[PDB]
This record gives sequence, structure tokens and C-alpha cells, in this order.
Amino acid sequence: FVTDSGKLAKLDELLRELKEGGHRVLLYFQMTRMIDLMEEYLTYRNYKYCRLDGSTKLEDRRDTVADFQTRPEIFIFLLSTRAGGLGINLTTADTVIFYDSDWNPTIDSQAMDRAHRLGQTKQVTVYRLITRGTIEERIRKRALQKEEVQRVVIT
Amino acid sequence: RSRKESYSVYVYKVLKQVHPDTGISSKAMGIMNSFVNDIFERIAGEASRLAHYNKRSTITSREIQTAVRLLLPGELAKHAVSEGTKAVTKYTSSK
Amino acid sequence: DNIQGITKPAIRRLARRGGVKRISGLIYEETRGVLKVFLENVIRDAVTYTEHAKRKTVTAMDVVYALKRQGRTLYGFGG
Amino acid sequence: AKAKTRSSRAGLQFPVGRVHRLLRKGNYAERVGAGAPVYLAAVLEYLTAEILELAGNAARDNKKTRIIPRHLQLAIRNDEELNKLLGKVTIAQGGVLPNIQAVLLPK
Amino acid sequence: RYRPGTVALREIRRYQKSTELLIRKLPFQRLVREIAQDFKTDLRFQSSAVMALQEASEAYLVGLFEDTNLCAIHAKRVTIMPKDIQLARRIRGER
Amino acid sequence: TSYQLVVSDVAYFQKMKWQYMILDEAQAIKSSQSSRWKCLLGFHCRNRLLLTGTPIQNNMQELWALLHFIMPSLFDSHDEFSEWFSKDIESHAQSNTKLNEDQLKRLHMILKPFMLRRVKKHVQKELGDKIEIDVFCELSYRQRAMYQSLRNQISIMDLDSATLMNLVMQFRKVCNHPDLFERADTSSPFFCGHFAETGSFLREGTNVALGYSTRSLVEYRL
DNA sequence: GGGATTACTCCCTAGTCTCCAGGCACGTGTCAGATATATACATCCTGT
DNA sequence: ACAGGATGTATATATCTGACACGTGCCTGGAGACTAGGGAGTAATCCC
Repeated sequence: FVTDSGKLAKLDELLRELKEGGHRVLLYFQMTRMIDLMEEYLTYRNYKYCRLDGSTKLEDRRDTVADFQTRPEIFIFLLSTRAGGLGINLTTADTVIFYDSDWNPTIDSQAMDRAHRLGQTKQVTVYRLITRGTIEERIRKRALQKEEVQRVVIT
Repeated sequence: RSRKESYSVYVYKVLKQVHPDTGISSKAMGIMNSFVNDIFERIAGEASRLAHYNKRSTITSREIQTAVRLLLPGELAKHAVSEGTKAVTKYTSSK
Repeated sequence: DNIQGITKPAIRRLARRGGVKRISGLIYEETRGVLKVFLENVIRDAVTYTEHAKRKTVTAMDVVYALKRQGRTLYGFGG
Repeated sequence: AKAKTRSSRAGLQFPVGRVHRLLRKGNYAERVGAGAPVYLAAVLEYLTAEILELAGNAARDNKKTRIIPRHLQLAIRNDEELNKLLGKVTIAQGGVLPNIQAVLLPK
Repeated sequence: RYRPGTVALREIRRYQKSTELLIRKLPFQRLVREIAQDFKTDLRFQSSAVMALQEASEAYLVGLFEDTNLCAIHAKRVTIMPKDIQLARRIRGER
Repeated sequence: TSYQLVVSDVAYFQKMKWQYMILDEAQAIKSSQSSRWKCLLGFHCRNRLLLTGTPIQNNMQELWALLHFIMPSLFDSHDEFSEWFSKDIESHAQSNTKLNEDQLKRLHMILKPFMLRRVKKHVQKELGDKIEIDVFCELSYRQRAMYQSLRNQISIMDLDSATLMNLVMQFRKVCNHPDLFERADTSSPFFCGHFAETGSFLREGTNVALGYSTRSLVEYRL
């Protein structure tokens, strides 16, 4: 059950590594049924977690992110990538995992900024999971070119 | 505030008994209310005339039954008298 | 002259709901007349009920009573 | 002394006490029997059920889970007995039965 | 162009399924007040009263149109004529 | 107020005259073919302060709907930037080949107004550092088998479940996890006997009783 | 035969104080629906 | 008739509003126990 994927396999290794590191990380993904199945995986391998998509109401959104940012032990988030572009606060987060690399770099970097806040204390590292020979490398290249044109025009 | 009574909760309960997974609109609610009111006035009126015809000053269950036999047609009246008799019998037993 | 307010296609529509395929030309004026008489009687009784209640505003219940006393009970407005 | 309703004792839903009050203060007779309110409430509740049932059926036919006046009209005008009962009754926003004569049908 | 009869039947099927009012609201209101101004001066009308009047009016007219159509078909015709309306009213006991 | 509000209240607020429209987030107004942008057009506003996240995707119909809507005298010149949309498609070709200078100095003329940049270097000097680490992965046998089952599906559909975005975003899903595409639930061996099927779900509500109804279809009658 | 009337014992309902809860008046919440975004391909209509 | 650019479709998410729905304070009409006047039940009997 849910393992049988290399993305998930390397994620399993790095989640063990960051448990040894002692850093509560993140997830961002596009299609939150994957987030449901990852919820099952993480409840399974015994990781205290919290979930935040668009389906939760606004007071629940702000209160569960407050409950994260006051508690130093709950270990992994679940977020919609695009709906992470709110005015939320994640200073207590310290590491980022993108399970996906979809089109807009400013969404991805915006969620990165939601981690890499003005109140950020330490280096936050970001792991973008990549496959081989498959279409997410194409989307990575296309987004990278669009990022390039964006940054040269408004630098 | 002057509360105005209605048969809303009752027809709602009946609705839940016969069709647990169906709803009811406000217009149809008022229609059902007016319906029950009309039949009430009809049966009670005919029962009153029955009591007056036989020089009686008391409307018992007999007058109501005869009135239902006169107003409702055919099988509707039969089942009505059936349900009525069942109810008045069960009420008579359980004090 | 508001009886002409009830237009020809309106009467046509009513006839369609009644299940009529072809309509004569002399139908419309007749319909206006019949409607005029019907409304005359009903509104007369309604205003009578209103004046009996010492009110200057004819309510819906007055219409309901008026229709009920003409043998045309109406559900969905009280009573 | 642990009061209970007369509707519960009669195994009905419609208010027996309310019906009794209306009969008393409705200028129908000087006195009213004790079987009259339970009997009348039973008949009213039964008729209510018979209409709501067919109305629920007509509602199910139109793929709607809320009974509207149209469903009530379709329920009453098809049941011959119910139709005779409400022959001089006009149901608001109920429309008419879809009925086209054979002569008006295309050749 | 459809043959003369198809659009008519389509309209019959169209309006026999609908339940909303057919006569325009404001002209009917003006007619109501014009007829009412001969019984009581400076009359005020509840909206629900006017709506009730229109519901009963359209219902009456449709019911009359059915019988009228039946009178028309009875005389081996597919066109309603004033004779049919007058006959219907006569048998109903209104004329 | 907000945006669906002013697409509702547009017929009202067009009678209200304004000196300061302040759009805070025009990445909600990121594109044309946009009823929100069109209702933002029809007001009488002397100052329309345009704010967003940043400029985004270099289709630059985005940059049209910025540049012409914000200011006159470029107000229709975005269809001159349709010839610079030929520049915008060779902007991909110069993402390949950065050796052209036709609009950039002209944009330096343009972007001395119309824009005001405060940089990350002004703000990250307070902060520390952030570093991306790129980790590659693979496909499992079942995963690569379903991926080239999708390649057999484009083999059979360029020549079921044939949506084109089933194609692209299920390439994405089979990167993510194969069991999103339908998986069988927890199984059992086949049963030969005769049990008792439950009639419906909406009858036996809460207090039900299970009955050992297991009998063999093989009967022996004595 | 059976409806009218009469003599007469009596059960049944009006009447009344107490009182308590079901039901009215009016309050906060929940999906349904709409409208977006975005990514390709698919397709249709028109002009060339 | 074929090519090109428009609109259309598809899969997956998102936000934001509408017309329902449920939930609660609290009055007044129903229920309970009771007496006693009396309409009604019922046997008897004239006689249409």
C-alpha cells in the first residue's frame, strides 16, 4: 500500500532523515486526494500532522495554523499549493518539500516566501522532487524559462 | 408578538413518516394547512347539522363518523373510518 | 379602459393551457367580458367583507372568503 | 403527576386537544364528546398522509426532493376520490394536468 | 415555416407544464383597481390579495377554456368560437 | 470591498464617481478575457492605483492588460505590442538566444515611470539564506508499467478514458502515485455458499443484529 | 313494524384552579451553485 | 477545399454568494383532578 513510488520512496528516506534532524517540514500539492493518501501514509508511519486545504473554513484555517505556530512538535503539514498564497504565517516551519512542480514559478516561490518569511530565523531548505524522463521535467524547464524571462525583464 | 397557530409541525411530522427523504415548500405548506382547515370546517359543520337534526346537543364520535361517511367518497371514507376507529379504540384503552 | 390591458396573446396563452389549437377573433373580447364579470362579483364581495370589518384595505383573506362563498375555494393564501 | 398528551394516547400526530378546543369554541354544539377530537384528528391525519404520499411520488417523478404545489395538484387531480373531494377547490400555482385531445393531434 | 398547427401544439405542451401566471401583473392590477373603484373610494390592496385574485381568475379562465374547447370539438370543429363559451357558461349555470 | 462584489455592484458604482480606485491584487486581474477586468474598465476614476503580487507569466497579454489599461497613450498600443507579441514569441526564442536589444532600452524609457522596484537585496540582508536542493527519482515497475500503459493509450488514442488532460495530468498523477488511478480495496477469497443479502441502507438504522446466515449452496435432501 | 312519547336512573362532559411543556418568534450555520484559473488538445467557421 | 484563429472541452483545483437548512428563549394553551347538573341511554307503551 501507498509505497510503490520512487517519489514516495525518496520522500520516505528524507522524512526519516528530517525526523532525525528534528525539523517540522511541509507539503504542497496540486490535487489534494494525493494529500488524503499521504495523510493515510503519515498516520500510518506515526507522524503528528495537520491538514490545510481550501475545504476547511476560514476560522479553522487561521486557528489550525495558529495551533501549529504555537506548538513545536507537530511534524508535517498538508497544504494546497495555490491556496497557500494567503496571508498565512509559517515562521515556525523550517524546511519545505514540494511534491510537485507546476507551471507558475511565482506560486511556488510565493509558498516558499510563506515559509521564507520576514520573521524567519534560520536557513530553510527546499526539496523539489523530480522524476526522470517524465513530464514534470518538461514543466520544470518551461517554468524555468518563464522565470528567466520574468527576471531579466524586471531586473 | 401575538403568536398565530398553524398545522405546520404536524403535516411536517406526517411528511417525515410517509417520505423521510423528501421536502416541502412554503407555498405547498400553506396549501396543506388550508386543506386541513377546510376539511375540519366541513366535517365539523356536517356533524353539527347532524346533532341539530336529531335534537341532540352533543357531538360524539358517532356524528363525526357519519359526517365522514357522507363527505369522503368510497375507499377514502372506508380507510378514514378505519383509522378513526383504530385511534378512538387505542385512546379508549390507554387511559 | 384597463380591460384592454388583458392582451390578445395573454388570452391566447390561457387558451393554450386550456388545450386550444385554433382561436377565433371574437374570442378575445368575450374573454375580456367574462373576466370582467367574474372580477366584478368577486371584488364586490371582497369589498363588502372589507367594509364589514371597518377597514379601508381589502386583505387577501377577504378575497379568500369571497371566493369561498362563491363555491371557488382557494388554497395557499390562508383560511 | 407525569402528564401525557391526548395525541400520544390515541397514537396520532395531529393535536387532539387543539381540535377539541376548536370544536368547543367553534359554535358547533353546546357539548362535544370525548371521541370526537381523536376521531377527527385521525381522519385529518390520514387524509394528510394520503395526499403527501402521492405528492411525494409526483415529486420523485420530477426528480425533485421538495414537494411543490404542482406535485400536490398532480396528486389530487389524478386520484378520482381526492379530485371529487377538492372539485370546487383551486390550488394556487398548481397548473393543470397535461391533457391534449385526440382530435387536435397531428394527422 | 412550420405548417399551421405545429407551433400551437408546441405552445399547448409548453404552457400545460408551467404553473406561473400568464396574464401580466400590472395590467391585471390596474383592472382590479378600476373594477374596485365603483364599490369603495380610495381602496388599498394587499399584494397577496391581488395575487389571489389573479390566481383564481386565470384558473377560472383556463377551466372555462377547457369546456369551451370541448364544445368546439363537439361541433366537429377545432376552433373555439363565442358560441362555445356561451354554451359552456350556459350549462355551468352562469349565463 | 472585493471583486465579485464589484462585478455585482458595477451598475451601481458606475454612477458613483471616484478619484481613487485602488486595485491591490491584479494577479486576480492577471489576464484579459476577464469580466472582472472589464468591469474595472467602466468606471470614472482619475487615479487607478494598480497593485498585484508581481508581473507574472510572459505571455504578456498580462503585460498588455497592465500597460494599456493603466495609462493612456499606451492605451491601444498593446496591439502595437501585438507586433511586440511577435517579439514575445521570439522572447521564447531569445530565452534560447539572448542577443537582442529592441524593446529593453525602450522599456527603460517606459519603466522609469509606471513601476517602482524595491529589491530582495534590501530585504534579504536582514534575513539569512535559502537553498534549493534538487533530488531525482525513478519509476517503479508498476509505475513505469502504467506510464507506458498511458503511452500505449496515446498509441491507441492518437491512432479508454481518453481526455487529453487525463493524458498530461495523469502523466503527472502517475508521477505522484498510481493508486489515484483506481485501486482495488481489501480483498478476500471467493465464497461458494449462500449468505443473506441486506435489503437497503436506510431501514436498519442503528440497532441491528447480525445473523450467522452461512449455508452451503450444496444441499443434501433427506 | 316501528316511530313518538314518557318515566327515570346515571354516566359524561362543562366548569375551575394549577401548571408545565410543546410550539411560536426569531437566532445562527451548510452545501449548491456560480465563476474563476490553467493546459493542453479538439473543433468549427470562415476566408483565402 | 484547406489553413488558421477563433471558440469549446476536459481534469483538476480555487474563492465567494444564495437559499435553504438547523438551534434556542419563552409564553399560553393543554393536561390533571374534581364535582354535579343534566343530556342521554333505555325500558315501557300508545298507536300512526
